[PDB]
Amino acid sequence: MHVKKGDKVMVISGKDKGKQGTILAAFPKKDRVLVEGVNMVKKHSKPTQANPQGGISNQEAPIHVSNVMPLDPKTGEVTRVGYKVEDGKKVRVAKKSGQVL
Amino acid sequence: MKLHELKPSEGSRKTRNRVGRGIGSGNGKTAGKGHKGQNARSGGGVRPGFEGGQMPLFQRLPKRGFTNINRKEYAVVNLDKLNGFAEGTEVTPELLLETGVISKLNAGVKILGNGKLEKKLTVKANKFSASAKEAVEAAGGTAEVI
Amino acid sequence: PKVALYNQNGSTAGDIELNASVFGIEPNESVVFDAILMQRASLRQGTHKVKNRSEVRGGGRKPWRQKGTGRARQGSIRSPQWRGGGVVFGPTPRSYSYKLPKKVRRLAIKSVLSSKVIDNNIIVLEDLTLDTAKTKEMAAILKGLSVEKKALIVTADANEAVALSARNIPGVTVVEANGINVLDVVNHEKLLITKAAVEKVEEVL
RNA sequence: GAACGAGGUAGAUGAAGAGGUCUGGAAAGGCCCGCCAUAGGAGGUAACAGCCCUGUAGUCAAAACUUCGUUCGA
RNA sequence: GACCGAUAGUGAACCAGUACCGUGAGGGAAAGGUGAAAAGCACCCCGGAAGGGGAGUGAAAGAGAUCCUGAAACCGUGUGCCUACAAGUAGUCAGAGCCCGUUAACGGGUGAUGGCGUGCCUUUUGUAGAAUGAACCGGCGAGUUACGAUCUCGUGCAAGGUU
RNA sequence: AACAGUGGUAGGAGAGCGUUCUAAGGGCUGUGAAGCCAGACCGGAAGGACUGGUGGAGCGCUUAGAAGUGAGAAUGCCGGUA
Repeated sequence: MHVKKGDKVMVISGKDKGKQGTILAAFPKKDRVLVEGVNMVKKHSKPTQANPQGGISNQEAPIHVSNVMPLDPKTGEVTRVGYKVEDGKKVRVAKKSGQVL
Repeated sequence: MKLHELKPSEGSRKTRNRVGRGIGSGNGKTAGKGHKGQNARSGGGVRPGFEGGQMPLFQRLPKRGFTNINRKEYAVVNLDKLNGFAEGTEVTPELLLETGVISKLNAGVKILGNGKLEKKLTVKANKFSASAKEAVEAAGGTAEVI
Repeated sequence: PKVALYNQNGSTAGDIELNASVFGIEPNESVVFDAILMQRASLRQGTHKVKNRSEVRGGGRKPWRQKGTGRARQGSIRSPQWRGGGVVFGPTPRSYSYKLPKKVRRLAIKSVLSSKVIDNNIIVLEDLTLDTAKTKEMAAILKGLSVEKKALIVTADANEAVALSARNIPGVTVVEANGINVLDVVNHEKLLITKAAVEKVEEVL
């Protein structure tokens, strides 16, 4: 997908609209993307093996990649993505900007 | 006229007769075929000449004569068709074909004696009738046999 | 048959005389209808086959004896009233086209063109030259020519560059001067013609 | 029994709006505004998307096998 | 694709030529759908559990594992009216009483009582028939197409029409 | 307007109603479509609206075409339940 693990991204649709977040997950098997601070589900938790706790765990939940584009690192608005090569390895270059990633 | 106001020619469209659907239309339970007949069952037709075992008409009637492989059916044309061509012109079977007066030359062109002709022609045809010859000689044309 | 001539940028010129035998004929509604129905049926391909009783992978044996059994008398397990299948008089693969006389089809196409003339949706665009296949140029051309609904453009020689550009619109298509039909003419409700194709179709008819 | 052009088998590049606002759980929906289009095929995108993504039109790409066109007698 | 949308469409959308049956050749099924995301029920009470009741998630819990929607047969629970001197193809129409009040209109439900009145279909000269068929509910299930012919109708040309 | 007529099996003819697709034009829909459930509404008929509840995404209308187009019975077939 156009997004990668470890990217600063911006979300479009859903209840969470127009909020910043970082990426620490990726699911290319299902185009499924977990962003920080979005889809704030509250999972019911039983004790886990020898862990003696019982409660509701409030944690992240992943969203679809089609609702996420990354931002321009220069101007800061959400921008479209293009592909370009730079001295051997190809690089991810956002549209309407010359900067990479 | 656009498509969303399509009108056919009235009387040029007829609804299909869906037999054996309900009783209000008629042709209901029996589907318009009566009762218990031989014709009333599927594939129940009789042979088209067959009349109940009674020895049919074509069998009761005898046979007639032959036909021959040699049969010269001549292309018929009467004198009235000759009036279309102009005065003093030459007519040939090929020009007859191009004018389309005869659609098939086949065994041969033959003029026949119906119609009034008052024109001078040079007619080239394989066979003539005697009335045709006297008519063209009365008109002043020349009937020569190809 | 005296439609005014228009230029590329919406400018108008002297009007063009048109063939009376082609464009002034009183149209025949029934003939136009039948010509519509003709190729309307001809476009469909009618591929549909459903398995008749004799070819449904089974049947074969008699399920049980005729007499001495409380069940009704019954043939093969694959049978019309039987659940497993075997349909009777289903759709069959077949052709849905026929043919009409040359005189009838030429009369129909003359009728529809003349009808377009008499309701005045014909706009003639002589020498339709575009140096690039970009779409927004002919979009601005059409906005200047003031067409909003669907349309049809006929240009014979410039087709190689116009056809890429104008194919962008779903409701708008180019046609060659040869390929004039009835559905495309009636449906597109606004016939764009060039004078070269005018004379070409004129001598064709 | 050579080298040459075009295909095939992996692929790459590829324009345009989180536009404002309303309902809504979620806008691809409604209203008011723009842009691309050789690309308005299609699918997915919390509901009906050309401009969200995969893509699509074009434009390219083969280390290795494979298929087609130019060389070696009266 | 003027083809089907899960009794359809391949037998087979689902671990199907499987399960199963047959000694063997062979025959040959049924069985799709939570949610956008499992975020799939932490915790409390009853209980051995199952199952429930709460609390929580969701837009929905009647959405909680055949889990979209959930018709009918069938089976229950409260009830407004009526019913233990009446025999009744079980209706219809008169009809008092009682209860209710509507897509407001010479309204709705129930009906003590009176008159008349032997189901449906098929096949028959003739059926309430003691002739036949149906336990019920739901789904499926029978005159089409091809190629010719003929007739009518309507179109285009017309002594020509036509590929 | 007047006159006359209007039982009905096999049958024959004419008018139609409805369903699924397909084009044409029009529009309806999360401010809740299809479907389901309930009403004391409308037409001569097949049927068709309106208002509630459920339901949670597709569907009418206009005109024409094409049909796997209309079930109560076949000791019909399958599923469910008496």
